[PDB]
Amino acid sequence: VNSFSGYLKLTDNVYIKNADIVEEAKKVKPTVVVNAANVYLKHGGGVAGALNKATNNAMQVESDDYIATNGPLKVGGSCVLSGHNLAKHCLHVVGPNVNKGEDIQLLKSAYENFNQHEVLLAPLLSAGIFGADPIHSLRVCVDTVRTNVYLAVFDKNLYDKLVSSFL
Ligand SMILES: O=C1CCCN1Nc1ncncc1-c1ncccc1F
Ligand SMILES: [Br-]
Repeated sequence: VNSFSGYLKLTDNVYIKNADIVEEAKKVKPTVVVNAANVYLKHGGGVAGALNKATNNAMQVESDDYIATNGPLKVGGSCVLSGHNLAKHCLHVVGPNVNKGEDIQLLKSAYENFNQHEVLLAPLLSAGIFGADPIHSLRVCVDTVRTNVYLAVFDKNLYDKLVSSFL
């Protein structure tokens, strides 16, 4: 038993809610919140901008030190950093950004990072301003992640479309 509330059960291990991941994190304080990162950990907009804003830019400061030490992530890769006031840890995961022309096949690799954590609060990778088909992203999630994932989808119309079209 865990403390996530109001989620719809899609599969054995995947749950979904129409909610802002920031507000879900502030409520649950999960062990892991997933950020929809880019390879430079530049958290300007989308989910990343929203999470970073809710940390008062502490996420960005920490990320800048990470990049200065380690260099950029790979598309499809991840790193674990602090969750600041939102969660114990933040798993920064880089899905492919179709609006940058990146290879959507890397989306499966991106979701594989979730399997290193028993439970996660996550956004829909590569959707939104990353330009991929959100129905496809949800399909890849369900077919790749084996650990327990609570998906927060902020856009109400999208949430409704995702539930109604789920196979
Ligand atoms: O709705 C969707 C589908 C894909 C990404 N996305 N956005 C979010 N998803 C979960 N929580 C928060 C946001 C969010 N909220 C405010 C500003 C920006 C944001 F990205
Ligand atoms: Br977005």
